Amino acid sequence: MDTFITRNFQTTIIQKAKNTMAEFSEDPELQPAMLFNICVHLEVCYVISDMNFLDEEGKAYNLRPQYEVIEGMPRTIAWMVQRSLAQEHGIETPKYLADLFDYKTKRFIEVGITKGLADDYFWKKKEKLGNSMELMIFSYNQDYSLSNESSLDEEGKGRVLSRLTELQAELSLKNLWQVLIGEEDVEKGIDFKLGQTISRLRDISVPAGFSNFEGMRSYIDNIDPKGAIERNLARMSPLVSVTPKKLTWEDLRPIGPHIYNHELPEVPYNAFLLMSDELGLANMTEGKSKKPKTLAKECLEKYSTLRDQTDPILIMKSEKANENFLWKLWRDCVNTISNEEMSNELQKTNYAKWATGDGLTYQKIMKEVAIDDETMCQEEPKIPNKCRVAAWVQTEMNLLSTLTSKRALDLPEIGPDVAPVEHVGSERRKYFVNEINYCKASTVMMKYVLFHTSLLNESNASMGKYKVIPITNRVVNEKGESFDMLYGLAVKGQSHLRGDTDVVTVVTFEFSSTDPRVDSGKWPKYTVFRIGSLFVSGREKSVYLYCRVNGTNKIQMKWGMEARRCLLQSMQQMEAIVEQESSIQGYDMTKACFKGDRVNSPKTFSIGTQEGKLVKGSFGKALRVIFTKCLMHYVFGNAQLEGFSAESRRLLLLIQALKDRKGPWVFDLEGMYSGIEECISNNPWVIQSAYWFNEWLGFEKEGSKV
Amino acid sequence: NYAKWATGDGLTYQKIMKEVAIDDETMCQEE
Amino acid sequence: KNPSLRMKWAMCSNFPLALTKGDMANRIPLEYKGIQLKTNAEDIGTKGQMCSIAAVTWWNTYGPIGDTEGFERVYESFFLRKMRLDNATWGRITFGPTSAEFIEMLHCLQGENWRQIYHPGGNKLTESRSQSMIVACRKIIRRSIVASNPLELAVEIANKTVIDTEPLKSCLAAIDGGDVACDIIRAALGLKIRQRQRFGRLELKRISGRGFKNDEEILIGNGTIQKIGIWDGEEEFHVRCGECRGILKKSKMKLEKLLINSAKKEDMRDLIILCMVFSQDTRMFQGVRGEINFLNRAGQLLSPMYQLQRYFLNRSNDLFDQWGYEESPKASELHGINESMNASDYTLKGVVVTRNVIDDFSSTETEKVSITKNLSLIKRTGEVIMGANDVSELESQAQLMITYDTPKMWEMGTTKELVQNTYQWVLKNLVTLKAQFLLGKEDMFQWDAFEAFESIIPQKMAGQYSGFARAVLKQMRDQEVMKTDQFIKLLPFCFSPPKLRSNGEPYQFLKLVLKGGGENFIEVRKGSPLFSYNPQTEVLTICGRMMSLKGKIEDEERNRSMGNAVLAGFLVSGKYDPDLGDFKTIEELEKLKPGEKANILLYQGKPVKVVKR
Amino acid sequence: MNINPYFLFIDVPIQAAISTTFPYTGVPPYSHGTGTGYTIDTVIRTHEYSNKGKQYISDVTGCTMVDPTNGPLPEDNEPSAYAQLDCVLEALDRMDEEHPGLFQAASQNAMETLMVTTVDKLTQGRQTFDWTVCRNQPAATALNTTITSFRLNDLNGADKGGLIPFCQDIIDSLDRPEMTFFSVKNIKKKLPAKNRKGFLIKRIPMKVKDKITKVEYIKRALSLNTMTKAIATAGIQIRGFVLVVENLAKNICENLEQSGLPVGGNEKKAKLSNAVAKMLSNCPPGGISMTVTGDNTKWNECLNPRIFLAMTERITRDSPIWFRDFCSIAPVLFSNKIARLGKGFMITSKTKRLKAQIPCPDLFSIPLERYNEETRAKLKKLKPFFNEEGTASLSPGMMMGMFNMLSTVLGVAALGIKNIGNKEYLWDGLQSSDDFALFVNAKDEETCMEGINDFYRTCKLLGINMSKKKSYCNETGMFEFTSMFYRDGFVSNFAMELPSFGVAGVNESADMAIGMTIIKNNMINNGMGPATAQTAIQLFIADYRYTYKCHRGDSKVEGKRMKIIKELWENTKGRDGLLVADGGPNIYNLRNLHIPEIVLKYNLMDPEYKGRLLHPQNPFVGDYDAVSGTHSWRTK
Amino acid sequence: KGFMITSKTKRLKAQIPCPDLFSIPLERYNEETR
Ligand SMILES: [Mg+2]
Ligand SMILES: [Mg+2]
Ligand SMILES: [Mg+2]
Repeated sequence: MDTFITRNFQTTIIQKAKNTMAEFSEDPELQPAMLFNICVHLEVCYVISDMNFLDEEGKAYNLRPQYEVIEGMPRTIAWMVQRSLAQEHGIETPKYLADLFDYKTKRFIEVGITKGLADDYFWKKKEKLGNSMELMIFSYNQDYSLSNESSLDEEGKGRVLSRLTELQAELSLKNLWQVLIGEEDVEKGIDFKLGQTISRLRDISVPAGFSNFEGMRSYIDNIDPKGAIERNLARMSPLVSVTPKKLTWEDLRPIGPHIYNHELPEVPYNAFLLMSDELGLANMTEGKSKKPKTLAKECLEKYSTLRDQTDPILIMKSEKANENFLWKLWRDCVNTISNEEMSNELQKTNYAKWATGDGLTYQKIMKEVAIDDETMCQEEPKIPNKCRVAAWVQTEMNLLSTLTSKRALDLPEIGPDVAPVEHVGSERRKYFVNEINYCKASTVMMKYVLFHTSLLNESNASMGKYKVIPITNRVVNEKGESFDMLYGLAVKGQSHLRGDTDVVTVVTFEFSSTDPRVDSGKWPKYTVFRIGSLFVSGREKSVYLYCRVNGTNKIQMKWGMEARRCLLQSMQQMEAIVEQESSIQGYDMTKACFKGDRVNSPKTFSIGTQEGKLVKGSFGKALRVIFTKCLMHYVFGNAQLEGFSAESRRLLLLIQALKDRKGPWVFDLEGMYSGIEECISNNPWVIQSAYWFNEWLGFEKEGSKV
Repeated sequence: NYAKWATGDGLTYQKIMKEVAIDDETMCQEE
Repeated sequence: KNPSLRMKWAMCSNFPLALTKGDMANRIPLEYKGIQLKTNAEDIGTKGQMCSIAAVTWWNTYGPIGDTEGFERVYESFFLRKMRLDNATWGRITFGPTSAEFIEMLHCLQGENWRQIYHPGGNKLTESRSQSMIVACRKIIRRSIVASNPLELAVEIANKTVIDTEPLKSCLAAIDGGDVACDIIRAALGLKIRQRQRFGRLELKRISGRGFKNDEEILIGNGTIQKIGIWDGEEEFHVRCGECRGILKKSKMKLEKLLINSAKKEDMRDLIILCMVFSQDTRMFQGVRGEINFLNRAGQLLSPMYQLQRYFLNRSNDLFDQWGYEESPKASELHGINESMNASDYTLKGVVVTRNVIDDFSSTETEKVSITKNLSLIKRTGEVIMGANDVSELESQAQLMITYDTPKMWEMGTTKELVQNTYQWVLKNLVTLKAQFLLGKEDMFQWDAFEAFESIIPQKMAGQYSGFARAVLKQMRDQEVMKTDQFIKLLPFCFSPPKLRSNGEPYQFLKLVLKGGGENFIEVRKGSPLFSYNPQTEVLTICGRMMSLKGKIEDEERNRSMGNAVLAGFLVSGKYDPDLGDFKTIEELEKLKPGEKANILLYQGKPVKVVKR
Repeated sequence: MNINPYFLFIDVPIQAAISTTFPYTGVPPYSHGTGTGYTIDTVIRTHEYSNKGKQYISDVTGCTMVDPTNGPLPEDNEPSAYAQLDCVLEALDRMDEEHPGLFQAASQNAMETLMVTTVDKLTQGRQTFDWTVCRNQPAATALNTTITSFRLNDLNGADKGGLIPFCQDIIDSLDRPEMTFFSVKNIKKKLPAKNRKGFLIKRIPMKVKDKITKVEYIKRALSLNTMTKAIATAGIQIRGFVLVVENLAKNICENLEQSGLPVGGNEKKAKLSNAVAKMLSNCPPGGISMTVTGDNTKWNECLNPRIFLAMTERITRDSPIWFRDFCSIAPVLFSNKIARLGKGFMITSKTKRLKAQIPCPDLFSIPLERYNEETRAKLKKLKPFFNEEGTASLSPGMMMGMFNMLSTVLGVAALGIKNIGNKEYLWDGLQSSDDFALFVNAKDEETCMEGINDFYRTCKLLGINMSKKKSYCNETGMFEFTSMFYRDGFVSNFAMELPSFGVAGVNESADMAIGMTIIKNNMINNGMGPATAQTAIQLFIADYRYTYKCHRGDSKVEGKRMKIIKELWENTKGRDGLLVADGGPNIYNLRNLHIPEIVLKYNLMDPEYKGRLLHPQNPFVGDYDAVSGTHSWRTK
Repeated sequence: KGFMITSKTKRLKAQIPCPDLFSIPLERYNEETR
């Protein structure tokens, strides 16, 4: 196809046809028949126009031709030339883009290539166009139909017919005559009519001041609107204004001051799993993958005292919780895990139905009965509580950014680096994983991801019963030892539906060494038992069991599984920082930022305050803080956090403009602040972010004066 | 279905196993 | 709506894959070594047989070997893409502010804030000898640059490098072509090279004038003071760059005349920019509005002239903008070029293209230059002609296999070729290594092979690994008989200075990790994907490349337990006594008081007991 | 020491520090604005911004219609839907002046593409409303159902293959006195139960011949349903015409330097840089150039379909009348649209522990005192526009993204005025439908603010409402456009759809290609960095090996297939040529993400392994680039 | 048989048998039964 097109047509015709076809077809190469038609049409047009010449007064021999070729050029310029000719010569502009313009009679010319016969395609073109432009019809077989006598003569006809004959013969003898398509099929559809309903609907879709659509059409087609915008702006009320104001540092006030109100409750912990208070029971292994039930069984065997504790020492109780139900559920989970069966089904399903609260679900009734029942009313929405800053969020940020002795990240390999960009990426990854491998946040993220993976895996055919899903992880220390860690056990409820959004109840019992009574305001959602004591390095630490009835769904399970993308998010943020640093220079600044070169010292960041004094740290500490921030943003994500993060960006950019001395201006600062502050109700991350923003804004204000 | 709720036959307390009833402190005898 | 989860569940099924019918479909065994590969089920109406993914694995492992002729013909586009990628040359990656063969690499070429220079290749095979020689010389220069006394390292590596089968010295002496790196190596080996001044890619041969470089403090566009040696006096040179040549007449901080011929557009641009930078024009000095702190691979700071050269090669528009313009005369031979190297009378100030052919200055001029310690070539007059700074930074793959028979270049491996070379060298010199070890001498740890090995040990843990290995070897030598396999395994790690903890004892380890982990680790007490040994068959499998160990092994180092050289300071005693407790972690072994006992698990099925000394 | 993350801003520019603040671009699992309450809120808001305009009763459907166009000018800074036709026409006329032949070229190109389009193209969209079942169904299913039901009604246009005959049938079906169709019903039929009664009631999706009247069909055709998995979906009767209207709008948009919606990847940064440089170069000597990062309030709720009908009329002025009529249909059908309000509300008895869902038709069947306060107010405001079928009338406003290209055209037309009253300022900008950046060059910041005020008022005149609570201004050289931060040449992204986790689920041969192509396109278009891309490759390889149980052959992993993979590892000499699915090593990196792994490893494959893998007679075989082999198997 | 205990808010009921009469705290009975 491309071979014949290349051979039988010169390069200019082929490229012009390709350009013409690419304007309306987005898959030019998938249909070469249209290319054949267009290139043949252009060749014919050149044949008509190339050889016929004219002169100044009347000589049909200077350089003036009597034909102007409007085809083969971009439609934007073709339309300009067509309109210019029509206006200059005092003739009407056809609604279609003509192929030629004849200067002897000053008439637009349409030329067609009929496979079947002329005088039939001629009348189809007449129907489509009408009396707007003359027609020249030439057929593959010797035949023609011209609407004028002074038009193309016999000499051009011979060349065009011979050009058609050669292509016809080649197509016949190269098996490509089956690919040919007539021009008619490209014009298919010009007889579009409007019925009686659509026309009437159109009549009542016109703006105010128009009776029917015909009046609107004529008004748009005939009225010159010059001066309308200024006419309407002159008579517009002055109260319609942006009211700009030059922003200053004194205009930037702390956001959400109510978080400093001590008459409010402090935000309680509400994440799915314990992050910094987690305690995992560790059992060395050889790295072989194990079934979750077997891992839990061996971990509980290693700690028999905790496993065999059959009496509850209640330390804390949630207001609406039943400690008996929770303890019996925990004992059922332990017994199920320790049994020799290969199934994680709970033995006491009837009891677990009520222990999890699944039996306390309202009963759907006929809408008619509810309509007659005057006591059935729509429930008021639950307004999120307004809480104040809690120190446990700061403590969580401090602890999760530290380095531990265990790493849960073991990623596969990639091909060797051959390009400098590949080496840049490899060095950046080396530094990132060196700083992030043993971060506590990494292990917490891996635990979350594995728990949600296990939760989703158990939703194939086990959504109608009660299962026990161990909370497990696999970690490795600097010495190469591998440990299986059991952080607790969760019982997964059962939704009779399978809609991907129906709530499934998960009761989680997580080990911890944290006394709930040290920070009472953090744990109102948890009921805590003291299940025993543990020895780690000769020190006895109390082991409590935090029990909580939470809920989720397949969508939330998938989101928690996807929580592993915090690693990629932190990698991208680090790359953005390093690329900003290297934009100032012309070379990569990864080593300079991290280790420091001879010319560049190791980059330092401001990481926090110690008694109101700024504290600096390395890029590794900043990386750990970035990773922890991403993980906490994901874990505590909700509508409030999404809104807060999307809205505080504008304030941050305004502060950046103030720092850069770009003279920022604002139109509604109080509106910005209200939009930001409407999201600070009870999300721990949002409240802590407001506190941190206020502190950093105070520091930026103090630094602006110096 | 309408007659079930119109006559009050649907507003009947549902029996549960004695174990959960014993464990539940909010289940008390009616005066 | 969950294809990933659905596929994960399906792969856990028994027979999820549809299997066709025929003789080949009937060549799959019903079950292989207890694994059911194809279902023996006759469907009622569909008659659809099923198989497990294990069936696909079995076919790939033991199935009939079908003909594989003409496969490359069918998938010719993919193989052309692979060939284009493999033959391409990579330039430099620049940060801050199109043929279909480039759109293929768009992911690796263009970033939001970075740009990678990429020269596509393909079927440039004829002159493989010179290309491979150039690549080898460039690699040798790069390796030797970062080492103290670069000249000695370069000469001792160039003598041990072979392209295909001919020694690099022969290639240099015979081909006579090459580039700056080839000339540097030629002079390093004592050969002769053509004499030309080098400024980056610019080759200059003076033909009239004189210069007397003087130290001065110049100001640049970005507003900094730089100490530069400026050249004064009217001088004229014949300049060349790739396929373009010209004549440059310059004076103090000014380019008077720059005649050139028509050539490759990129070559034209490089020649013209390098000519401006060499002219030391103040008009050029004022165009520097970024930061010039460019370094070299050695980590040192480029001299100001090369700083400007790199800056303006990266940012050419910053100079063509601040270079002015003029109108060239309408003479037929004479022309002018705009910023895009087109035909335009609106030409650059002092730059002019010409039709007449300028005779190439590369007349045979084989001389003997003197090379300094830092790879700087100097005439008999004492004027530096070329140096390491002028070597091109382009990187490519050689068309002929080059091998550098020296540990210094082992760093160019994949961290698995490096380990392979290190352990093969250890095995080859095993007898002499052990003989020297059994003398109270520890110089063996300083060998260049261990130098190369240390390049893949995590700098953070290299000292601890070395201390552990040295302690284990000392225990295996002095207080007890040695185990050959463990000695070989732990000898390379002994290089780095010991980093024993405050207690004075080494750090106990279970595995020793290397760069590019996941599978690149050495098990201290068990076989590893990188180092395994058969105690009975005397076979040392390094990366699956089994090598025999007959003779070197000893009769008495077979009955000895492997647990005598697994933890420093601990010696086996008793047996698997299940009273002390479970298999202790390394943390309790480190914390154990001297004279205490402990339990260890060498591998799956070999418990043992040890005692501290 | 107390760690404050925000202190990272003290050492890094905020543009670089907030890079990829959100690791996703899709709707989170919790920020779902779906339900009857949200739809009713949208209706109330849309009618609130147009309640000072004309109000009448539709003569076709009988609904209450509100026309804000050509209404009184706003007197405050609240969202305004009272666009003036004359101002829109003047803006479009100036746009045509600046770009001669652009309207005609776009009209001709769209018309020709329409003449070449086929009915099968109405299957590449998302879920679409189906009037036959009155439910959201995939585009292909809805198209087939409509074609069959039209055949039932003697409407044979889809068989011809062309889209124009199908659209002709679509608009002619609006005139049929009644429409017959095939409806799928869960018929509780008879079954011989095992019980004594022997009647096991059970359902089945049986197809039956249902019939509706002209008015019911017209209301169904103009209806848009609420989504649960854009909060509205349109039927098949509108997609055919919206396709051509959007094609025309895209033809216009791709030729405007201010349009920035089509752009994606490294050319979006190029667009931002070019705009900034162009505006800086044209600043008066000693003048000031400012940039407004702008947001539009109630963009969809304040744009009127009547204004878009006028836009299409003006653009297609010189086109043949048939194409003008074809183009007018989509805005005509959207100016008479009906909103379906969803499932309804839920009322419960706490004392009785009962619950029941009140459907949309029965919203007013109970006293409003039995709804909570907000819902009671919503229903009080909704009553005038409530049809007694569970639907509401939404004549004004654009529901959600349906005419994004045309809205971008209107915005760019607003940006093309450049001046008011021959004052001492000039404005330009970039438009991405509802997001925009404005640049103002003047002599001082005061005249720049005057120009910004004039632009705000002109936008109000055009029906566009700039957000004062979200837009702001600062000296040119730093701004944000479509979540992309620009600062002194450096460029960053606020959000990035990082690769999901798992495999495509086709087969181990195609999954590798799909994942590598995903990473490649992420680092091409979404601005993924080298380290991030390599980490993504590593994560994908981990997921691949986990899903297909194809860990390395030198690893220690137990399994049915791993047992044979280890034997293949032992037998093979060229282990670097084994595929990952065969336990071989992974050799993918940034440079070779576009090459199939079989082609990559061919030169390293063992002769026997490559013969067996590439066996043309293998019993397993029976976008992305892949090579057929034993790994290109099929699943039932 | 035993005694019937009930929860009104949860609308639950159960029959504590004779053996388990004292299994629950006596405060959960009424005055006469207690
Ligand atoms: Mg034509
Ligand atoms: Mg947008
Ligand atoms: Mg924006």
